Amino acid sequence: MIQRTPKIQVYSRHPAENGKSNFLNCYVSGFHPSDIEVDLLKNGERIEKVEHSDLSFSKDWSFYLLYYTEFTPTEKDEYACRVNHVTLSQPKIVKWDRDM
Amino acid sequence: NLVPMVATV
Amino acid sequence: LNVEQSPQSLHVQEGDSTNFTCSFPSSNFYALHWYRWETAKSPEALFVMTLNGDEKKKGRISATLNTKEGYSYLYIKGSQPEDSATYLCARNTGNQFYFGTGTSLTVIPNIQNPDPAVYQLRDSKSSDKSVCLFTDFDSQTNVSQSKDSDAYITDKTVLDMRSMDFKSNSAVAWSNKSDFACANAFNNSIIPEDTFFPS
Amino acid sequence: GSHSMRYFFTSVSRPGRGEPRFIAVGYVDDTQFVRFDSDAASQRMEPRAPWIEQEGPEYWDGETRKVKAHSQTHRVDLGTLRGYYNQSEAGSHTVQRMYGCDVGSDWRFLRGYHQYAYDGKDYIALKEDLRSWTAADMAAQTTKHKWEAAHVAEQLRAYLEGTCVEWLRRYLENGKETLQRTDAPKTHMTHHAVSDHEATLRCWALSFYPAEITLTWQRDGEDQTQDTELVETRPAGDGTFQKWVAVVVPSGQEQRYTCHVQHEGLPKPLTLRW
Amino acid sequence: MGVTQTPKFQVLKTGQSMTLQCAQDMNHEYMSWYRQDPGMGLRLIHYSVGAGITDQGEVPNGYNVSRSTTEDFPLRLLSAAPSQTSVYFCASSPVTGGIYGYTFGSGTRLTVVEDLNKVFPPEVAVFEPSEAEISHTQKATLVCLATGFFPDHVELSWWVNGKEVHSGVSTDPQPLKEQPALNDSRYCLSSRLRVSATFWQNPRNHFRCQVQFYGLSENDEWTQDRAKPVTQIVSAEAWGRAD
Ligand SMILES: [Cl-]
Repeated sequence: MIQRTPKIQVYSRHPAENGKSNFLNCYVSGFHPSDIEVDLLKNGERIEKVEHSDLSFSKDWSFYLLYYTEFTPTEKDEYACRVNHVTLSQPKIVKWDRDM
Repeated sequence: NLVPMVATV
Repeated sequence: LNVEQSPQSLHVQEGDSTNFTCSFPSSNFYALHWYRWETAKSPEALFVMTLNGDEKKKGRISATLNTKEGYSYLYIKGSQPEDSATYLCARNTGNQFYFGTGTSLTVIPNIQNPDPAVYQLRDSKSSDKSVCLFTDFDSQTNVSQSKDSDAYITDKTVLDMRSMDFKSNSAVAWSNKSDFACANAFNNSIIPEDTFFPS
Repeated sequence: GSHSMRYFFTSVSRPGRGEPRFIAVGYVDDTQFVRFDSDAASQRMEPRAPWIEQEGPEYWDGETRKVKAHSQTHRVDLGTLRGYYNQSEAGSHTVQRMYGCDVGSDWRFLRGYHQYAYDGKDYIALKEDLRSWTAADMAAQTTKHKWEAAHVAEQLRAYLEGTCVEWLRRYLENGKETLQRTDAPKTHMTHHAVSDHEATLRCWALSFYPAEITLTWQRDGEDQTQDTELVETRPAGDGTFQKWVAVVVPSGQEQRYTCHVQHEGLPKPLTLRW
Repeated sequence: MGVTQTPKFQVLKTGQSMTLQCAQDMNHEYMSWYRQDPGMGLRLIHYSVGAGITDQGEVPNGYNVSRSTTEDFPLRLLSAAPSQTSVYFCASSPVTGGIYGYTFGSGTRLTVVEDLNKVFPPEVAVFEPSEAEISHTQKATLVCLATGFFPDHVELSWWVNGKEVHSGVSTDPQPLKEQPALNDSRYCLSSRLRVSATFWQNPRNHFRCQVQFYGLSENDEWTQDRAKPVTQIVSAEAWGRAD
């Protein structure tokens, strides 16, 4: 019985070109068990339809997932991820940093 | 191509 | 999905050697099975074949497997009456196995100085059914019956034990008349020349 | 370089709910080409890469059939293991399975693997020779004895060397344009003000393939690897990957560190100064 | 071994339901039911990969099963159709997804008739050795003949002086239709007992073939003028003779 905590990364797909049409990504990995709720947000609002890739896992048997949505970035907008998992006491919120 | 059979533990 | 087994039925002499066959889709092969199935009894695992080119062999019996052109032969060396039975063939699909049509095999026992002869046997209620009997019935015919319409025939080859020699391949016929008439009840068959009639 | 086909299995039990959740996915060098999920509306093995669609008739009958068969094995596997470790029908538990083979640059069979974990922790696995097993504990020892008499490793060798490879090769020929195509790491650097005395410098690598890569810095060739943060490789979502390495630096002393990068894409081990 | 499977023989009136019992005691995970009908051999009905798991087979229509335990795998026939006449087998194997061979149950013979009206007990008759067979090779042969029964559920033994002999006996493997045209035909069964010519010459001996017929149970409705064709033994006996 091993329980591991997710690592979270929020990033675009291409460069941080403003106003344009990129993809917003929430890659969450290194966690056990497989049950995990993820959400993306535009200014603290739950983004309607989101895609996510087929559950897989790495060499140490740990789980990973991609969470993505097509979006139009502004120099104004606010994007983040709202992850929940049994190893967490509260949902981890992660703001999306463009110019990392 | 999958293995045709995986035996139980 | 489809496990062909051929030939369906074969009679061979005692001491002879056959080698029937079972072919199958080689797509997704994982393992193969062979079963001895004595008439009117439970089938019984004979071989379990898995790897290509490998040739399992038990007693006077053996088997090969060509997993690429999907087939497997079941050979029988010096064959015996005991080795009579329907031989089945299964391949996987689950988690599952799919048996083929099954190949039924009879082994006709040849005899110490054969005594081809036809006799008649009366009941206990005087004159009725007076069963017919054909000892050392030669199986060049043995299709099903013989001179039959209102006649019944149940000839079948069986065996032991031993004292004055015994391997039972006789024949037997009867009817609803008693006007029937033995030494005549085996027409559609082609019995030997030395056949013996007592009258 | 080498090439791969691996299959990943995850079945999780659900007490009150019905049958356990079963997700199987298939990969060809960092590219998933199929999937099955026990909760999917189709209830069939589905295509995930446009080069397996061009093969959509009776290929999906066996794959669907054998994947449903694997799922069946895992359903039981959960009872067996529960009995082994003397657990209950209360909580949820997890079995995992992963198998596949590697081929070299020639494409002659290179490696073959098959492993299995219960609740994250290793349980049993097939060695390099593919003739013997490694038992994580005494319960995994029972499966080793059982599996030995069931000759499971023999049936594994055959598949891992026969079908497993024969088909990798097939897929490689089928989808040469993307699977055998390696992209280049379009790299760049940045520099951020953390306070009024210290700076950062983050070294990037984007839209590349495959996911294997390397990056660092050095002061006098003497690699620094102190005060850093080398994050895990992240999928772009289009078959490409990303990664970055960072360092802490005095806003004065900086130009003594470079940035190394390695990748199939381009030959020379590209280096970067700010 | 092994796989115990009950009952052996059974007749059913169309639309009647039934549970076929099979149980194993070896901790075999996998258990399955196949039926048998000439020309197609063994076709799979429902299979079971473990306790609690049941799954359909080649020919699952009309039957269902359960597997709440490792040991038992009951075959219930919802509502008997005349096409459910067949021979059933319950087979198991130690490991699911494994390659082991199936150790098969005993097997059960099932006939589904329209009206229990169709059921007939047999008529056993014995036949004295040919008084010219003895004068030819010095061997005596007794023939037992059971006829006119339905369905084909019988066991044919012999009895010398009171002991069940297997020495020298050759029964038929399976009952035969009186005339394979067609389904009004009853069944037939014979056996040769060949003993010494001088052993049947000995008048002190009591030869006897017996045939247990498996038919009706005091339980099914019986509204016909003839006797009730229940399960019962029937014997034609004889004595030696040097007359
Ligand atoms: Cl298949």
